[PDB]
Amino acid sequence: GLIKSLAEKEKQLLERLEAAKKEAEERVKRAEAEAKALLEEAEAKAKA
Amino acid sequence: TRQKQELEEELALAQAYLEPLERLAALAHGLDKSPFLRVIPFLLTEKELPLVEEALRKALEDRYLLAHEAYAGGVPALVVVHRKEVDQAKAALSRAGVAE
Repeated sequence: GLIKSLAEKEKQLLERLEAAKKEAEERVKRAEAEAKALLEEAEAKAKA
Repeated sequence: TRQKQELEEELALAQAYLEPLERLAALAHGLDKSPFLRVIPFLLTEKELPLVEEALRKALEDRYLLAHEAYAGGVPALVVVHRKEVDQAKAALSRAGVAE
């Protein structure tokens, strides 16, 4: 039992959260962009 | 005279409680501003230290951290516990008669 266990474990718990929030937003991001580009293909196709 | 009273009260408290807060701060350095871990400061005398440890250990299993560091006489002790294990931790101090 040293304070180092929980100390240097806490500063990893924070990295695990950060990647969580990142790759949540970087996933939805893809889908929103992919929704736009799909409906452009549906306009491009539809008028032609 | 008002300045003087504030200056004198501040000294009186600071003269008393600098050495414990130094000790306590040191023990869990950089982990008192974290949400992941909860800290609770409290004072124990040599006499009380074994009782407090037993009480906490049964209450809080072996996933609690009891640390102490001296100061010349008793020990200011810090128990460090997980967040949401706060009530349980407190309850254990309260049964011994020790408080925050």
